[PDB]
Amino acid sequence: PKEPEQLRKLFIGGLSFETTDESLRSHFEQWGTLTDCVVMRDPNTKRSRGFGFVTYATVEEVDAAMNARPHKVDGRVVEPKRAVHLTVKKIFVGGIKEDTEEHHLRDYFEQYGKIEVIEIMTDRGSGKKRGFAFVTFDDHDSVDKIVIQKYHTVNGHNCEVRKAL
Ligand SMILES: CN1CC[C@H](Oc2cccc(F)c2)C1=O
Repeated sequence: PKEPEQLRKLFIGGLSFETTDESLRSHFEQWGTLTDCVVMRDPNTKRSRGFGFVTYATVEEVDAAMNARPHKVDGRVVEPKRAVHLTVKKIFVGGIKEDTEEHHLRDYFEQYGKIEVIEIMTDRGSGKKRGFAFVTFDDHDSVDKIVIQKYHTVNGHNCEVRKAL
């Protein structure tokens, strides 16, 4: 049972105009089997549009490629992103109620990426927990992995997680 193809793709921006299907493939095959690899070109001039995409056989291979950033492809640092692009480093986490603490959020979310800020929201008047939080990571891929999951279970609660700002 293969993961949906959409979840196995990486959109690569910032390509050198000299990158080809073949050179993009040779680079990204270092992190997995590529079932597809395309440089986007103008239909008349054939000149590169400066971006393309690759499709891996599995999501773990996407992860491996993302974990190997920064990628210098044909002499230029490129910008790979997965499909979810609203590129942000912060998430809203809702439904955590009053008993969820910082360490619950950190122990779970730290496995998606490096956390810089955890903000458990409290009432401006009473100080009581409001039941939601924001987590800021050092990089957008953490957020992208998070928001494509169907479910997040933290401190026994099924949470609603969305990109923030
Ligand atoms: C999630 N996004 C935003 C841009 C990207 O657009 C494309 C579309 C086709 C080929 C390609 F190489 C890139 C995409 O599908």
